[PDB]
Amino acid sequence: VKPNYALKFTLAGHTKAVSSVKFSPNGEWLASSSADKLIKIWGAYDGKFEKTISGHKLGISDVAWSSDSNLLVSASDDKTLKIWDVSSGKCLKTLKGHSNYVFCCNFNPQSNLIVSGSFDESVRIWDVKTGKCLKTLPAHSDPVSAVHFNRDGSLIVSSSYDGLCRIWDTASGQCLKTLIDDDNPPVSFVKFSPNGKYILAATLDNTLKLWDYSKGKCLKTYTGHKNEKYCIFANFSVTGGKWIVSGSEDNLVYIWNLQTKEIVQKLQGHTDVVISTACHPTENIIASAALENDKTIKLWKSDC
Amino acid sequence: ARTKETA
Ligand SMILES: *NCCc1c[nH]c2ccc(O)cc12
Repeated sequence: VKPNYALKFTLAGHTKAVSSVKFSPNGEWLASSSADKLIKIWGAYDGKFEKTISGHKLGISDVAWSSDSNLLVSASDDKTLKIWDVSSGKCLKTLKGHSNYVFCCNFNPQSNLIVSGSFDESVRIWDVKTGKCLKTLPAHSDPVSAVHFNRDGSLIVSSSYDGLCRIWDTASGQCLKTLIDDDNPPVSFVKFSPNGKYILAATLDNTLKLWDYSKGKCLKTYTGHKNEKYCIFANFSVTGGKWIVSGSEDNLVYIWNLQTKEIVQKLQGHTDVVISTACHPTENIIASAALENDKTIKLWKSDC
Repeated sequence: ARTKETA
């Protein structure tokens, strides 16, 4: 079986390249971040523009939802993160401590902590309520491309241009594991699987890999797309068929069968690199976002 | 930002 993703909506509004798109856990909203220094909120089902959230002084590389869909955290070249109350648009906290661009961010499952990665080669853990930095991990020897908490928040995974994925104990800050395969390309993205058993890692040699991080073993390789330059997000699609989803530098969205690793669909329509994709939590809906020559977000829907 | 950032 293969999906039948078809283009339903194209979302115009950002004035520069879009950097990240994320569906709210409650399925109601899509959040987008951009090099235009703005966050935009859109209806998840109709793509209807809701509002603009502003305040960063420079471009934004990432945005992430709290698990109750009430807050966003954003990571900016202005070297801050900002915590936003989505309903009011208010900047609750500005998180200051990184010494270079902030590239990536996430809440933990119980949304009392934020994790961030930076061009300063550190991973930082922040208290959501106080907005204060709790820990600085000297994590990598090159910019940190992605950070993610596991299912219970006890672990953080980080990836870096240094070629490593590292697993950190949230409580102690101890490095518990370093993962690398037989070559050492920059690692451009990582996240834990929905069941928390695997990490999905992108490297800038046109490759996605599914790792059992506790065994330290590469279980699956996904290839066929183009990824040698940009930090492109990748997703687990779990609402219908079990897919891997990624953007690509050939301006397509790629969809793989997770088990078989075969390409099952390519989505055409963007006019520039697809930097970010997101999968809706309950409906078979993909959001995709593209770089400076395109500036749009597309919503795609499948029967399976 | 991510939108032009390379290694
Ligand atoms: N993405 C900008 C180019 C690059 C690559 N590695 C880096 C480390 C530090 C820094 O300020 C820029 C940079």
